[PDB]
Amino acid sequence: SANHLPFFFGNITREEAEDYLVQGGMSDGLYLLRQSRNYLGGFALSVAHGRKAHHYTIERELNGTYAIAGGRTHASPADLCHYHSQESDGLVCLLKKPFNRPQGVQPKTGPFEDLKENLIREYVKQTWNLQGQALEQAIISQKPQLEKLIATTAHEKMPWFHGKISREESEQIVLIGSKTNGKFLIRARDNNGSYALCLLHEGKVLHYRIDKDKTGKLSIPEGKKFDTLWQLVEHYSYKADGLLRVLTVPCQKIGTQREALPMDTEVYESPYADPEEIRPKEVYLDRKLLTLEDKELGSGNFGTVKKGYYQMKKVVKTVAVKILKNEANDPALKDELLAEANVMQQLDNPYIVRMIGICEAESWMLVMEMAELGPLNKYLQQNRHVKDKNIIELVHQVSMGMKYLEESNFVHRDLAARNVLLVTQHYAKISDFGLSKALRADENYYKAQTHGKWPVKWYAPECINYYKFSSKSDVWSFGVLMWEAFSYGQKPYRGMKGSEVTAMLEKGERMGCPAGCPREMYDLMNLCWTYDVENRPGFAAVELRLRNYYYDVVN
Ligand SMILES: Nc1ncnc2c1ncn2[C@@H]1O[C@H](COP(=O)(O)OP(=O)(O)NP(=O)(O)O)[C@@H](O)[C@H]1O
Ligand SMILES: [Mg+2]
Repeated sequence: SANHLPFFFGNITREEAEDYLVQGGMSDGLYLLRQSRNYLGGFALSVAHGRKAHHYTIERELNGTYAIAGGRTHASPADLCHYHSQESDGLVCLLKKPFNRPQGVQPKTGPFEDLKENLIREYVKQTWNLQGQALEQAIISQKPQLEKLIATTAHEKMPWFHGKISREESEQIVLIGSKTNGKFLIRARDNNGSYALCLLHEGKVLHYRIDKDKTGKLSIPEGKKFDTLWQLVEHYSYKADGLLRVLTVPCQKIGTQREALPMDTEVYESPYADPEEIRPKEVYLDRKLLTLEDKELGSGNFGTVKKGYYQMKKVVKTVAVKILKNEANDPALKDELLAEANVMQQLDNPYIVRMIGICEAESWMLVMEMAELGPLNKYLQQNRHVKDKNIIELVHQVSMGMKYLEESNFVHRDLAARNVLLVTQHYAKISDFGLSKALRADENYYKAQTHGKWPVKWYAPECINYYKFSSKSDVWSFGVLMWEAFSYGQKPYRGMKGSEVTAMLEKGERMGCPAGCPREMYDLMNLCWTYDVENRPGFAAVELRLRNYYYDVVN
């Protein structure tokens, strides 16, 4: 633990950390330690330097040691802080003075904080009935939004809320069993916003009154005003204030739309998630069950896309249909195309455009999930109001879908913003994975310009030079895609030619940091753009680095 450290704050936010740093003066080398906001038992170090706050993720190693950016192992957070007081390996400056928790501030750790993870998990399971991987993938992407949502549930279902019990009943419930200091319950004093907070202190029960303001706010006599019992308990679990002590363990109760959340959409789960829905016996879909609309959604190098409708046993599924060119009809391409289509149909993840099946009719047809808001680059160019935090959320879902493709030994080959489609403004899906290989794309597609875009601008050096496509080269493309996202749909390597791009990269030169792009996101782009394939991270490391930054900045 880090609880004994007087400059350790527990699970506070990044902005609360920064507010403490300003409270302490903002002198260079002023620092504090806190908990990583990821349920991974890690830490975060917040440092003042040049009127700015610098945040670093401290991860727990398998052996129980600690390290920053896969670097030097340290025995404990205290040992890590001791080390960085004399040498800064990658840190902005050395650590000179700790900012101790102000008088009256305890670490934001404890039972209330501990319940959050199980509460979010339970909330997903009962709101969306998700299980296994669909459930895990929902929590990973949506943890910040889910944390906000559990804070709005009715206090009546909370373990520390005992309802209409009497003062004598509450006295007896708080006293029973081990007399842990801070053991508490909240009970209703009446139906009109009147409550009692019962707290255990040195074997005695303290009965505090919580009253509702004319303003609808809840507080104890002369104490801070809160909107909910959730906020009240959260604050009192680390700031004693009026109370003789912080709240600790709840007493056991007697007994024992273009803004929708990804899981609020039909496409989040596979159509065949319903056991009543019977999955086709192969990659082949029945042309008789498919109806296409006349108007095109768009087109590209490999074909034209239309909106369609696929008749299933218990519903009409809206689909997007890519009709391959005449070139795809060549008997020489058939086996490779069917082989890749089988592998594409195996992929099941919320953050990919699932390939439902194929139709060999008037032309070859790829039946896919609909992502109606269209491509990421065009959307951002048309909606510059989209916040940096919303962009982090979308690129993080892309990193999740890419980790899944990598785990599945699937190489995308054309990972770019044009191939990231939006279901909602908070829900991105990777499209056209492995299409260029399935269709045996020509040298003129890779080297030259097609539809106003230069595909080589997304290729790792070993792809252009040695034609070696791998999950590591997809990592490179992800860095270019991150740059596109942060540039609100701008084209990469402005006005350059493939020859000019290749030679620039050989020199170790890279694209610049987009306006308003965080330093840590530009550092991630630079890591993806590692020339050497062996030193370049895989998607597991990219997703975790992105996840950690996302959880630290969003709410
Ligand atoms: N599953 C889908 N759902 C909704 N719209 C889609 C889907 N797939 C493709 N589209 C639309 O069709 C447009 C063109 O798609 P596409 O044929 O893949 O070209 P591209 O990816 O922009 N360039 P290219 O590398 O040549 O394929 C996209 O920009 C979307 O508007
Ligand atoms: Mg595409």
